[PDB]
Amino acid sequence: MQIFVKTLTGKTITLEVEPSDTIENVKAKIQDKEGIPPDQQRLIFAGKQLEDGRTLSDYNIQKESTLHLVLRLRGG
Amino acid sequence: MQIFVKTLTGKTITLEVEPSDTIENVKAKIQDKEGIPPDQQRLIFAGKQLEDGRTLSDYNIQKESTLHLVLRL
Amino acid sequence: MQIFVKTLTGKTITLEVEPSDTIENVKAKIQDKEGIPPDQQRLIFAGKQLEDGRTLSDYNIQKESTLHLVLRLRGG
Amino acid sequence: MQIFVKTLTGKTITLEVEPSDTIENVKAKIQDKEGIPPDQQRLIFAGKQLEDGRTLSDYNIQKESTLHLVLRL
Repeated sequence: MQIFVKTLTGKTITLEVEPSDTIENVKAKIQDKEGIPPDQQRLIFAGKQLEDGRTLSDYNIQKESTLHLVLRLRGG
Repeated sequence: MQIFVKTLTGKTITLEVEPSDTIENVKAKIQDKEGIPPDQQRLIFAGKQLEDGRTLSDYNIQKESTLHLVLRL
Repeated sequence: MQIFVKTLTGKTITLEVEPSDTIENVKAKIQDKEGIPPDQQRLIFAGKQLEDGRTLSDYNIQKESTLHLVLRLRGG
Repeated sequence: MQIFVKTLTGKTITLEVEPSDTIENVKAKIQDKEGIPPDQQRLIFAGKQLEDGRTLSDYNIQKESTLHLVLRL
């Protein structure tokens, strides 16, 4: 399956995933493609901040869906 | 000074605010028009998540700046 | 010419540049490849934080050089 | 509590410090062993630039955390 992850700038990252892939797995793929730590990553879908332990299928994220990458830095 | 906020539905609402207003203060104004409690809200600006304690000016939120309201649960 | 930009994670971004390319031009290429705003980008080379208006040749950045991408968020 | 700092030369030096110490306070200790003034220093940790006002604990700098000292000019 294939989903898209959009960055502030507008860059779109395309990832090959499975409906059962957790958000944790996706953050791992984002660290591979963006060099950003899963702890620093924040994923948004339909205005909801996703939880790492839930799978894409748990959030009804279908083929071609777009997620938004937000940054969460410990203290700044 | 008025700022904008893209809400959960996607509809942009307008908020009145001062350069000096903790994000917590802003979330409270968003609870008035939206119903969602501050601790249950998450504000984003310039691609990052804003802390409840920091002030609107600490992030350099200007004139007609637009924020994104997401649901953290 | 070709230089490398390393991220915290260890990801390496490869960019085609010219010795006369400013740091500003490189940050532009990083926004293209990483979706991160030049204002949020901080470039390091040899332990020195580079200035956007200077060219690579001004910092003796040769072929294959490695720069480190650091983040600078306004207030956090 | 002791923290590490990769200096300009690349040599890692060791600093004694408290969970509560503004970054400014840390830069001062780095000026002692390095010679570079605080305003002329730039500290990085977990890929980001740390602010002079924020405290070492606000960034969750623990046990044997390692920072990078760069020259901002």
